[PDB]
Amino acid sequence: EEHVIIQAEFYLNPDQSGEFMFDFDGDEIFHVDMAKKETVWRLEEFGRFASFEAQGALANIAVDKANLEIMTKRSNYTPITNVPPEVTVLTNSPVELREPNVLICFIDKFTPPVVNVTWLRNGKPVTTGVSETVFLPREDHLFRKFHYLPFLPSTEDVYDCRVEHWGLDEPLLKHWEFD
Amino acid sequence: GSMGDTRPRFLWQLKFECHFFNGTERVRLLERCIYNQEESVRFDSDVGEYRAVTELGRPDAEYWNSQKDLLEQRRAAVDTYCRHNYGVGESFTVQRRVEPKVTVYPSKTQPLQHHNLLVCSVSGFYPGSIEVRWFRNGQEEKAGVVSTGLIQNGDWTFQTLVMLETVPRSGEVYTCQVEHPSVTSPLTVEWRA
Amino acid sequence: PKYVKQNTLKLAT
Repeated sequence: EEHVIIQAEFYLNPDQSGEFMFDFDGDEIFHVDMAKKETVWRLEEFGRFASFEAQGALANIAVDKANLEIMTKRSNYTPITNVPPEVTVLTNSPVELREPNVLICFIDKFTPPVVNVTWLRNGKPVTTGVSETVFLPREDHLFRKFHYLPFLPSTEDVYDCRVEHWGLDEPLLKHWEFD
Repeated sequence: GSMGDTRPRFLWQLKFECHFFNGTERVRLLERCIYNQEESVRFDSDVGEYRAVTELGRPDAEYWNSQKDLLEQRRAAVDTYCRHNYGVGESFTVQRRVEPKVTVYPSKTQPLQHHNLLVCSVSGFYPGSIEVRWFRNGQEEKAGVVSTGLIQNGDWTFQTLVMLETVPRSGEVYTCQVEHPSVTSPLTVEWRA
Repeated sequence: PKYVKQNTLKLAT
């Protein structure tokens, strides 16, 4: 059969934002948290099966940062062209009243890898128990990202994922309601 | 504009791609340097040296190809990197199999009188390869089937949904049937008219 | 079992 493993890294200025991750067939195996300098496994059990020395990622990122500065000057300071994302909202499975589920906001096909995502419940920001992935790679060198919100379904609650990005004139709002 | 701080941005990405065919019988390493959205230089193990992709990458290909120890390490990386990492993760990636959860229900929208729009939801499964089909009695249905296609959830699971417009009649049974590598017999969930 | 990374090279100057 066919499989692909990708080691994907990036550095972005002026944000001073770096990223280092491994991908298997489009799913993240791990990334390195740059602030904590530690390997973060996408599913917790992976860290009991395998290891990765996070200092190696940090060494790579320092070289990436130096090389970005070289390329910025070599290109006569040509900046990136913003490409706005496409956004989809779905749930993890068919929703049943009062049975816990998860809302997924899928942000796709964008660059640079900076994006602001807010969950709104009845128009108000919700942060209870949200989580998110890092920026995942695409073959066209754009990025993907997922944001998650656990929730207790109700006929009285409505939800929106609000996405902001330098390539969008207005925020994107994608809606979900119990059917 | 939907967010502030509109200063110009400059992005540098590196991708080291290990491509595997028939287990590790054939392996191809492809290293790519990308500035903003444009790949500038690459190392392809089937070629064996760095090549510029755009004009911006020419100085790097020339410099790196002049370093013999570098080229030797890169040419051996299909073994020391690709095949090594394949082995590290094989038991929980290549061998990962998670069975789909399959449920059938009538859509809340019934857009056509005398008809019943049925939904087959298939969720939580891995890997992505799957077939989801509707049957009427013993016959596979191929008119009026709509598939949402394969959705990757970002957490090592997938889902999909397949809908069927039906005109139910007495003695008809509708079955959602799922083929997936996690099971050796198809999963089936029936709706009885 | 340890993942190994490929090292990033310095660009030409």
